[PDB]
Amino acid sequence: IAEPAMIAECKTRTEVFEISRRLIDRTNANFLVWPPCVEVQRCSGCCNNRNVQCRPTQVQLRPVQVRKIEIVRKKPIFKKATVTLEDHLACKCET
Amino acid sequence: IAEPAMIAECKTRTEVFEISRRLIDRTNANFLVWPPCVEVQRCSGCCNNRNVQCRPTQVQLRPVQVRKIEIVRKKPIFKKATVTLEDHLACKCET
DNA sequence: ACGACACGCGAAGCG
DNA sequence: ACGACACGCGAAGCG
Ligand SMILES: [Mg+2]
Ligand SMILES: [Mg+2]
Ligand code: NA
Ligand code: NA
Repeated sequence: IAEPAMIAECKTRTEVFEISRRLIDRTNANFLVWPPCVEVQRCSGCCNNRNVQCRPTQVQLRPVQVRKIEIVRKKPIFKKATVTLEDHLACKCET
Repeated sequence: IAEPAMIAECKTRTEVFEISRRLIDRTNANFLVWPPCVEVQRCSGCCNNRNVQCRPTQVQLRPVQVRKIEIVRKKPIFKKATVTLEDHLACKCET
């Protein structure tokens, strides 16, 4: 049996977000962070036509604590950093 | 409160797949298809290090019936086409 | 490829 | 930036 294809509608789905070291610290390179990636909610899917794109209508800022190791003369200094994630809460087909 | 960040592990998640008109018919252009996009399952996420990538271990072929209109001298001929989707069923960090 | 259907919505049917 | 911890796993603690 071949089922009718169903449209991937415009809505929030779980996507993989890579945590940017650049945003943790832009002025020093001597560090590691964990974890490297987290789940976020993002608007995806396809609208009726190509005059409209699937865009977020409301977004939820979400801070998360990542583990950080600064390497100083080959020894680790343990720190914590806060990364502010953005979740999409709702989407509509737009413009 | 800032919760500990949790790793987006290597596993299957729902992704948006655009249905390729090219695969429906490579030798004629005078047609439309519906729907334009469907949900599929795909391996995503991040492994421990960069010597390994998150790859599928088993995949499930899934045929779906899409609606097709061939436009012939400005009139529509209704047809059905079968698109074979590929779902990822399982993933592991690899190579 | 230039936004049928008594209409509006979706070789459709219902109201 | 060159794959601590009595070890192995994960300024850790448990077995
Ligand atoms: Mg009637
Ligand atoms: Mg001990
Ligand atoms: Na009609
Ligand atoms: Na230890």
